[PDB]
Amino acid sequence: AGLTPCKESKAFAKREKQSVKKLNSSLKKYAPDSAPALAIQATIDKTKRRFENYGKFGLLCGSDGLPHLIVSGDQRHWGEFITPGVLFLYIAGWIGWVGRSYLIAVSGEKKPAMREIIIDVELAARIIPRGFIWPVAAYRELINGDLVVDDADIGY
Amino acid sequence: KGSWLPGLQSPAYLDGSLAGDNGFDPLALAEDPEDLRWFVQAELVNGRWAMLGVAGMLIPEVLTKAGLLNAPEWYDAGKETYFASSSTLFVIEFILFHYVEIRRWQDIKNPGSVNQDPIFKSYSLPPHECGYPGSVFNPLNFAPTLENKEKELANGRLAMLAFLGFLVQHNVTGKGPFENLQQHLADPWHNTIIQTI
Amino acid sequence: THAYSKALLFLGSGSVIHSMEPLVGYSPDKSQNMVLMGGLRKYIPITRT
Amino acid sequence: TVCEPLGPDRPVWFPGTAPPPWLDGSLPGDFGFDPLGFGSEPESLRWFAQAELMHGRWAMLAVAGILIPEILQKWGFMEEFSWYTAGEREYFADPWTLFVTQMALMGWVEGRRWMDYLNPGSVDIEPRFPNRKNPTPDVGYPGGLWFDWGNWGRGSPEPVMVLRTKEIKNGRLAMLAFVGFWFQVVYTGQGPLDNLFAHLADPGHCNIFSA
Amino acid sequence: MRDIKTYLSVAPVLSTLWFGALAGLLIEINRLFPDALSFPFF
Amino acid sequence: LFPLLILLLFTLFIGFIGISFDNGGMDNGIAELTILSKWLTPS
Ligand code: CLA
Ligand code: CLA
Ligand code: CLA
Ligand SMILES: CC(/C=C/C=C(C)/C=C/[C@@]12O[C@]1(C)C[C@@H](O)CC2(C)C)=C\C=C\C=C(C)\C=C\C=C(C)\C=C\[C@@]12O[C@]1(C)C[C@@H](O)CC2(C)C
Repeated sequence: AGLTPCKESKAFAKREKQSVKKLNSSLKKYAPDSAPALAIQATIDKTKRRFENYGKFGLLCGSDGLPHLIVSGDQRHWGEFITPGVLFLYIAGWIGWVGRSYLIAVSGEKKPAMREIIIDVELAARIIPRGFIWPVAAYRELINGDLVVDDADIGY
Repeated sequence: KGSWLPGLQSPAYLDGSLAGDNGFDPLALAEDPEDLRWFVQAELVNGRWAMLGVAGMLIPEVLTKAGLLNAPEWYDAGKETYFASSSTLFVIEFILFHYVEIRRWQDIKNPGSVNQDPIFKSYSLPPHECGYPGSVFNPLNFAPTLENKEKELANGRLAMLAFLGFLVQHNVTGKGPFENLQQHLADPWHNTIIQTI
Repeated sequence: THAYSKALLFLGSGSVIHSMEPLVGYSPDKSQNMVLMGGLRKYIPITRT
Repeated sequence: TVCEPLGPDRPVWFPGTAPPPWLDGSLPGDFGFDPLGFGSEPESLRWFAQAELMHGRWAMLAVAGILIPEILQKWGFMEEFSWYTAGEREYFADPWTLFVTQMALMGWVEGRRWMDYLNPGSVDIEPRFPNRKNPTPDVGYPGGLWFDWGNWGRGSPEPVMVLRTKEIKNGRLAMLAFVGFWFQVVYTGQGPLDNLFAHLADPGHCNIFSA
Repeated sequence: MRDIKTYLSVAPVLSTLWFGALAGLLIEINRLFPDALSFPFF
Repeated sequence: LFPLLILLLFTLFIGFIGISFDNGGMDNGIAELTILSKWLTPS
C-alpha cells in the first residue's frame, strides 16, 4: 500500500534528527565528563543504533515516520509475527502441558488440595522439564483419545 | 546395559531387549510402549539418512580439496546448473517418495501387509522384521544379528550429531568444515567457537 | 631413559617377590627364583602391565 | 568409628553449657556448636558435613596457592607478584577458554563424585586381582591406593577420628585465612606477607585502625 | 528444619522467587538487546 | 603401586625429549615440538 521502508523514507530521518537534537541540547548543561552526562550520551548513541537497526530489516515504514508491521502472511515480513508467534505458541504449550501433567499426576492423593496450595516441589522439579515433549506427547494422547472425556462431568 | 551414568538405575521403559539400550531417557518420553516403537522407527530412519547426509557432506569436500575431483560445496550445489532444473527433479522426488514412504507407513501400521510388489506376484518379498526389511534390501545375505544393530544405531546417532554440527557451523561461518579442521589443527586454542563470536 | 626403565623393573620385581613369598617359604632362592614362579598375569594385573 | 558423647570427652565450645542433643560428636571436629540448629535432621547433617569437608580441602589448596608464591617472591628467586591481580594475568589463551575447559573436566569429575554420594559404592575405582579383598568406603574418604596410597586413613599411623579432626580443624582455619586474605585485598593493596611484616614492624599502630 | 522446607514450598514465597527470577531474565535480555522490536535472525 | 604407576607415566613420555628428526611430529603444539628438548646440551 505504498509504505516505503525507512531505510529510504525521510520522516524517519526527521524523527531521528529531532530526538538526537533535543537529547544533545539537554546534554550541554553539565560537565562533559559527569557520569549523568556520560549516560545521556550513552542513551543518545543507543537510540541512534536503534534507528540504524530498524534501517536494516526491511521495516516498511509509515507516511508519518513510524514503523508499521506487515502481518498479512507473506513471510517476506515474518520477523514480526510468524516466527515470534510460533515461538510464543511453543512457550505457551510448554506451560499448559507441564501444568496439566502436574495436576493429573498429583490428583492421586488423599486431599489433592493440600498439594495444590503447597506444591510437591520435588515432583514439580521432576515433572517440569518435560516441556520438550508437549507437541508430540499430547499428540499421541489425542491419537489414543486419552486427552478428553465424553460423559464424566462432575466429581472428577 | 551401559547406563551412561554409573550410579543411576535404568527405568523400566528400556529393559535391554531393543538394541542400543542405555536407559537414556531423563524426560520419560517413550514410557508408553507404542510411542517407544514410534521413536525406534524414527531414530532408525533419522540415523540412516543422517549417515547418508554426513557422507555427502564430508567426502566431496575432501575429494575436491585433494585436487582429484571438482564439485561444489553441499550448500554451494543448489545454485549450480545441471541437466535438469530444480523444480523438475523436485517433483519427481516428491512423487517417488510419496509412494515409498507411504508404503513404509502402511507397513508400520500393519505388520506384514504391503509385502509384495503388487505388479508381479513372484519375486515379491520374504516376511521381514519391522525396522529391518527383507531380501531386496540386504542382497549380501548379512545376518541381522546383534552388534550389527548396535553399531548401526551408534553410528547413526553420532551421524545425527555431526550433521547438526555441520549445519550450525555453516550458519556461524558459511565455510567448509574441513577448512575449519585445518584451521583447528593450525592452533586448536586460537581456532574454536570462542574466537568466532 | 634407562634410569626409569630399570628402576621400574626393580620395583616390580620386589613387588612380585613379596606377593609370592607367602606361598613358598620365607627364603631367597626359594622366592625370587623365576623357575618355580611363573605365570602371574591372572593374579596381580596392576603390577604386571 | 569412635563416639565422643557428653562429659570430659566432650570439651564444649562454650564452657558450662549442655550441647544440642542432636550433636553427638561422631563427626571429627565437633564441639557442639550449632546455635542455629541447622544440623537438626540427619540428612541435612551429612550433607553439611560433606560440604564442610569439600570447602576445607579447597580452602587449604587456595591458601597454599596464595601464600607460597608470594613469599617465594619476597625472598626467593622468582617474583610472583600480587596474586589477587593474577586473576587477570595474561596467558597463551583467553580466560573463557580456560573457564569452559575447567567447567567440562570438573563437571565430569564432580558428577561422578555426586553419583557416588547419592549411591555409595556404585561408582568406585578400586581394581580387584583375584583373592585380595578390597576395602569399602566411608564417602568423603574413598580409600584404596588411589587417594590413600600411604595407607594413612586406615589405622596404623593414627586412630582415624583424630586425623580427620586434624583435617577439619585445619580446614576451618584455612577458610578463615582465605576470607581474611580476600577481605584485606578489598581494604588494603598488598599481599598477606606484606600486611604481616607491616604489623610486625609497628604492632601498636599499624593495624586496621591505622587510618 | 523440614517444617521450614514445607513452609518455603507454600505458594506465596515460591511464586515471588519465581517471578523475580523471570523478571530478572527479561530485564537482562532487554539490556543485552535494546528495543528488540523485530526478529532479525531469520 | 602408586610409585609403579607414576613411573610408568614416565617410561612413555620421556621418549618425547629427543622424539625424532623428521619435522618433529606435529605442526601445532607449540610446547617445543621440533626443537627437541635436549637443547640444554652444549650451546
Ligand atoms: C561430531 C560432532 C562434532 C564435531 C567433531 C565438531 C567439531 C568442531 N566444531 Mg562443532 N558443533 C557440534 C558438533 C561437532 N563439532 C554441534 C552438535 C554443535 C551445535 C551445538 C556445534 C557447534 C559449533 C560451533 C558454534 C562452532 C563449532 C566449531 C567446531 C570446530 C572447533 C571446535 C570448537 O570450537 O568446539 C566445538 C563447539 C561445540 C559447541 C561442539 C559441541 C559438540 C557436542 C558437545 C558433542 C561433541 C562431543 C564429542 C564426543 C567430542 C568431540 C568428538 C571428536 C573428538 C571426534 C571443530 C572442527 C567452531 C568452529 O568451526 O571454529 C573453528 C565453532 O565456532 N561447533
Ligand atoms: C496449566 C494450567 C492450565 C491450563 C492447561 C488451562 C487451559 C485452559 N484454560 Mg485456564 N486457567 C488456569 C490454568 C490453566 N488453564 C488458571 C490457574 C486460571 C485461573 C487464573 C485459569 C483461568 C481460566 C479462564 C478464566 C478461562 C480459562 C480458559 C482455558 C481454556 C482456553 C485457554 C484460555 O483462554 O486460557 C487463557 C489463559 C489464562 C486464563 C491464563 C491461565 C494460565 C495460568 C497462568 C497457568 C497456571 C500454571 C500453574 C498454576 C503454575 C504452576 C507451574 C507448575 C510447576 C505446577 C483452556 C482449556 C478459558 C475457557 O474456558 O476456554 C474454553 C477461560 O475462559 N482458564
Ligand atoms: C587467621 C585469621 C586472621 C589473621 C591472623 C589476620 C591477620 C591480619 N590481618 Mg586480617 N582478617 C581476617 C582474618 C585474619 N587476619 C578476616 C577473617 C577478615 C575479614 C573481616 C580480615 C580482614 C582484615 C582487614 C580488612 C585488614 C586485616 C589486616 C590484618 C593484619 C594486621 C592486623 C589487623 O589490623 O587486622 C586485624 C584483623 C581483624 C580484626 C580481622 C578479624 C578476623 C580474625 C579471624 C580475628 C580472629 C582471631 C583468630 C581467630 C585467632 C587467631 C587464630 C590463629 C592466627 C592463631 C594481620 C596480618 C590489615 C592488613 O592488611 O594489615 C596491614 C587490614 O587492613 N585483616
Ligand atoms: C540430532 C538429532 C536428534 C537428537 C535428539 C536427541 C539427542 C534427543 C535426546 C533425548 O530424547 C532422549 C534421547 C531422551 C530424553 O529424555 C532426553 C532427550 C535429550 C530429550 C537428529 C538429527 C537428525 C539429522 C538428520 C536426520 C539429517 C539428515 C541429513 C540429510 C538427509 C542430509 C541431506 C543433504 O546432505 C545431502 C544428502 C546432500 C546435500 O548436498 C544436501 C543435503 C539435503 C543437506
